[PDB]
Amino acid sequence: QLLQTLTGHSSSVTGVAFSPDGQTIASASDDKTVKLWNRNGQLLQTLTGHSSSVTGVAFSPDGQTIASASDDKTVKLWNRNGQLLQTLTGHSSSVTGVAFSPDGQTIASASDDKTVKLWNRNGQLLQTLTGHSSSVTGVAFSPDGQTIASASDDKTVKLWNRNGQLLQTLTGHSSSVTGVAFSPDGQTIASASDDKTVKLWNRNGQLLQTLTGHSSSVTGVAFSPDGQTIASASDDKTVKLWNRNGQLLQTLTGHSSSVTGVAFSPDGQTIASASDDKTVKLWNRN
Ligand SMILES: [Cl-]
Ligand SMILES: [Cl-]
Ligand SMILES: [Cl-]
Ligand SMILES: [Cl-]
Repeated sequence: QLLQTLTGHSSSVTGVAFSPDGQTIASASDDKTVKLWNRNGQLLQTLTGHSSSVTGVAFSPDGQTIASASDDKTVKLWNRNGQLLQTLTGHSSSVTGVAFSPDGQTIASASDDKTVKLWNRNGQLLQTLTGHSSSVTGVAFSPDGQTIASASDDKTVKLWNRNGQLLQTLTGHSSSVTGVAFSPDGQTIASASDDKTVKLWNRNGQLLQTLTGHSSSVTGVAFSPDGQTIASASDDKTVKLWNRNGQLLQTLTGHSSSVTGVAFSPDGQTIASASDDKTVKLWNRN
């Protein structure tokens, strides 16, 4: 059920994240800003500095660092006062996503330059993971931090260890993979794809399930904190909720354009969805 609509961005909203305490929402947007919101929907700050569209946003687990990915080829790190701390340069094309390791001391970035780059918390470039043959669209850490998952326009998910050694390539999607997520218990990987499906995989690389129902590209996927519910965002303007057995639970309609990402609150009580209609919408579990 729709709880709140966050209006303020002047262009498409490309991503959304909850602060670790769940009291602050961060939105990324094509208007070159990240915005920080409260639960009532009141805008708190606007983070300016990127020279192009912002494609993703993430909080460090301690809640003290905000990372933003941008088409200007950089990741920028900010404090909770909206002040710029650092700019991570190195990617040769647009940065499409960013994520913090579970211990918060390593940062992974995905780029259209076909690589994932691993960075220390304080900006040092650690590794460049090469293997994808097209743009990398998203990245995620396993909750034990021992594995990294990367989604790519080359239609695969790749699984890496923290040395940057490629462990698995997940093959099955018919078009670009747009996002990837680990289940909280780490046993399940979910992938979203332009082929209109979500696919569920085990860490041994085996296809478990294909979640069908969306009528356009699936742009993102997320696991509830308890691991029992899957949320999918789609260019068909909806968010869909599924169970671990692939059954469609319910469909969240309300956005007037494509939904670009989705996230659960840390406490599992709220779903946030970002849309090309320039808003973030907050939903309850019912
Ligand atoms: Cl726009
Ligand atoms: Cl490419
Ligand atoms: Cl870690
Ligand atoms: Cl939950």
